[PDB]
Amino acid sequence: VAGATLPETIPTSKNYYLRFDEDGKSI
Amino acid sequence: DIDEDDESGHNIILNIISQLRPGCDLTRITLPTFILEKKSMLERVTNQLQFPEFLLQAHSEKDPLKRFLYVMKWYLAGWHIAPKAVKKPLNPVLGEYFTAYWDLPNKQQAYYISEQTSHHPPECAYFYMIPESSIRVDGVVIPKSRFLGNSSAAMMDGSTVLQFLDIKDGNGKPEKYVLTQPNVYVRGILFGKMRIELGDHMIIKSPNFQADIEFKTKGYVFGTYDAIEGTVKDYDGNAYYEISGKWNDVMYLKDLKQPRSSPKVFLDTHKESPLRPKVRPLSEQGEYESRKLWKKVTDALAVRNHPVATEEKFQIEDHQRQLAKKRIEDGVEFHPKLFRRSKPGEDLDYCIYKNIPVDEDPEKQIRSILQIAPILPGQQFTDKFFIPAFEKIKSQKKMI
Repeated sequence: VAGATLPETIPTSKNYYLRFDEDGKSI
Repeated sequence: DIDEDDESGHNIILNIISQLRPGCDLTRITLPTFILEKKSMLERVTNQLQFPEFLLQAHSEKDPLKRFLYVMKWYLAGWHIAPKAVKKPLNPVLGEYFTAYWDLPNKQQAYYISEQTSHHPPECAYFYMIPESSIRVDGVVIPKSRFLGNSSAAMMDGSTVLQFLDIKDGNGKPEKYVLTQPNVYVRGILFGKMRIELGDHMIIKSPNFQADIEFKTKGYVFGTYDAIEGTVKDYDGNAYYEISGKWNDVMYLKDLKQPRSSPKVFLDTHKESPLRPKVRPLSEQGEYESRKLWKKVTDALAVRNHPVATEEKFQIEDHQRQLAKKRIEDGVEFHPKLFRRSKPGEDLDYCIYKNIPVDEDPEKQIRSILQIAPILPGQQFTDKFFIPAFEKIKSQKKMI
């Protein structure tokens, strides 16, 4: 049973590059 | 100005104290709002979690005694993150909850979920995990208020269980640390000036090592405030290290196998960089989520408007007293939304309701954590959030 809705992609260290620049800033 | 405000605050507290007998609890006494900091106890717990790098160091350390020292470092480091004057957190309402997360330097996240599970007596439970480093923390805070005459105390009867999920013992179960809490005192209330102090004992226990750390009070002439003294031992009476110093200044570690050696710096709290928790914006938070629930009180505290803070706090606590009366009328009792009652014989009263298998893929662990309650920006509450945890675990296995 879930009390909360999930993000479309589950964030992990492995998909960090999809969520942050090569300069380290959000996208 | 401030001197006249201090005199009136003094008078207000003296008039409360004058009616009490040393040894009694303070559960029925309302304290004034000018001793409140702008956070509830559920958030105050996260102050103690602001040094995850020491826990990451412990997890990567193969030597059990060295690993124990890093756990002690992690646990001792948080205590100095505390308000400066004489202030305490807001007492949370029954069912209040608070979630937070950290963006760690290693591109992983730490997650935190907490709930007030009882009001009489007060208790809150918390859950903290870094799945991609196989670190899990479960705990309860159980403050028992006490008037002692020239002092008062929160006798801290809770505890914390830390597990390194991928460090297995002979039984194949994760290495487990149990950590208790010292008591929190305010002294000088009768014939002096109020000062907050930690006191009595903090126990840290692992499968093969233990530490008993005494939080001392100053003597009349000898000693200092905020001093600590303890020994790291095995369970056979061998002493390995002595900890000393002050929990809000510099703590030192002396190797007892090297008698001539001098205590080395163990923790310098003025050179540490804490990592503060992040929280969802207020626009996304629920009615009884800590920062949102108390927003009108903390806004008035921030402008030093104590009449308004007092009235806003009374409205919240009066509403809770009415809800409790309605429970008696319906013949029901409160059950937490996010925490299930532990089995008998375990260290903790409550544990997070969600089943998180110890060795499954950490991505699956993160997904399970994020299903419990909104933590990250954009997550929404579902209808099921508000039903009791015992009803959620009934379905968590009824479908199985």
